[PDB]
Amino acid sequence: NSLALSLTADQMVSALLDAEPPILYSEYDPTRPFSEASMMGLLTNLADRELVHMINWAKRVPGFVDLTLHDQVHLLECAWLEILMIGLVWRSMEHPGKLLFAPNLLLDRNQGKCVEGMVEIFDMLLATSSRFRMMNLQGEEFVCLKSIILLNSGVYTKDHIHRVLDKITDTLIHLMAKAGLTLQQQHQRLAQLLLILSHIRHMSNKGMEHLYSMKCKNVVPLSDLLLEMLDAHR
Amino acid sequence: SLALSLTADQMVSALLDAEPPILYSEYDPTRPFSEASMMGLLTNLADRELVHMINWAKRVPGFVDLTLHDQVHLLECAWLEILMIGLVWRSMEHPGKLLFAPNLLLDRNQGKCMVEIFDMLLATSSRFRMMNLQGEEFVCLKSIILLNSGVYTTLKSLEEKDHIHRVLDKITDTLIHLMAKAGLTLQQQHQRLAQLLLILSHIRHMSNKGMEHLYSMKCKNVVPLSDLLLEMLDAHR
Amino acid sequence: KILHRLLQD
Amino acid sequence: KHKILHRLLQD
Ligand SMILES: Oc1ccc(C(=C2Cc3ccccc3C2)c2ccc(O)cc2)cc1
Ligand SMILES: Oc1ccc(C(=C2Cc3ccccc3C2)c2ccc(O)cc2)cc1
Repeated sequence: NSLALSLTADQMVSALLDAEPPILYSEYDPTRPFSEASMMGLLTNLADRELVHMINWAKRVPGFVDLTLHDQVHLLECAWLEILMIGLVWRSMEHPGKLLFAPNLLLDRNQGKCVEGMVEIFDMLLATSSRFRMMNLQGEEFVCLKSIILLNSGVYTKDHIHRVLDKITDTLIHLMAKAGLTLQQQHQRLAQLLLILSHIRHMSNKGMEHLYSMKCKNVVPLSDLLLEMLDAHR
Repeated sequence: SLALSLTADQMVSALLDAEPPILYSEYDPTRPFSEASMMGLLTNLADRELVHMINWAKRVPGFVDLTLHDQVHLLECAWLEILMIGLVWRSMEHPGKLLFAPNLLLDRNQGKCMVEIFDMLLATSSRFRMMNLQGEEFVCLKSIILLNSGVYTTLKSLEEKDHIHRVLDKITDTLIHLMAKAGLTLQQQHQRLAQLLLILSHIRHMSNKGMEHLYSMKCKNVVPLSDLLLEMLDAHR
Repeated sequence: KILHRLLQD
Repeated sequence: KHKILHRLLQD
């Protein structure tokens, strides 16, 4: 029996907020990257450090440590780029037309043109951030969505995870009712939030192909960890 | 604009009446199988399904209120997802098999090189079976894929997305109405709604992987793609 | 494009 | 196969 299913809605919100990874910085050099080598070098270094926090974040997601070690590996391998991207979209929310990869690293789509194939994913991330802003997405909602991605993206690659996934749904509805939304507004916003997860999956799939292409180019050195995260997607 | 004035029951009836037919393939069990003809059978089948899918889309409430340029984009983005969820729904009562056509059942053992996509479709199918997905719910999910899958990819082309979002909200209302009429408590309605929409994330994943396999099959120059499929596949450059 | 004219048909 | 993730998930 899992401790995760005995938590209340508030306890679930508190546990997820306390597990949040910090916002990491990029290199403090103030040249704006317009090279593919300089831009992908800073993003890869950034993502490599973020992955170490993601792994320890996931262990604090309720119900995650009840899974086998293999199941934990599988879910993280499938979801890692989705989790990085929804985090990027979240903190870029208050910077319209900009992507805040780090507080000292904001990229516009004019820089995304410096890599073939990047500007297309750039615009999808931009539109996702604008969608979050127009919906007035809250932090308590964001961490529920990020946890759903971790648990759902690799389920059918199971009774326990679906029970935890239902628990997070109750938590999302709890936050909306707490915010004074009517019954009709609650289920509509629930649907609007979860349909964005389809687009987050789409962006990750396109991003994964972009990283595989960068690996074959062999100019940007990838860490062994990012290499194994990338190799997991066949 | 008719779609926004429709009731939940009128919405369900409109979607059910617009359902495309289930087509047959050219499969012959006496004819020796291979690795090129079987995909040739599926390619020929998808190409004829696309013609019905287009006519189905124009009967989806709200779709024809969009401009031709937006209708093209939504179909170009969602066509493989829509084919796949139709296949998954078609295969609910055939566990361990995919019912591409009434005369073409395939298990995992056939399907050769593709097996990863096959297993994913098999899992979504058993997922629908476990949830006891209803036909009224399926036609809603399929219409959601059409309007949502390409909605996040000018001047006043923002008012076009506002109409799509409102119609999408209308489909969500219809889904809740179906579950409430089935006797589901309010908590069950929200949980089932979440469960159904999370499957759409997996359906998008299977489509992205299918597009890569079809692009590879094209560059192998063995299996000939039809003129429409070539253009539909080319949209995902 | 094939899809365009089938839609306006 | 020995992934780095296996080690990092233990602690
Ligand atoms: O080695 C890498 C691993 C992940 C990334 C990130 C991507 C984000 C992105 C946007 C457009 C095209 C490709 C990509 C990848 C990414 C980086 C940081 C972050 O917070 C979110 C995503 C880039 C390099
Ligand atoms: O040229 C083609 C276009 C689409 C397909 C379909 C796929 C379904 C499927 C299953 C396993 C591996 C690949 C694929 C693709 C597919 C065909 C019919 C249908 O109703 C649904 C999907 C196959 C060939």
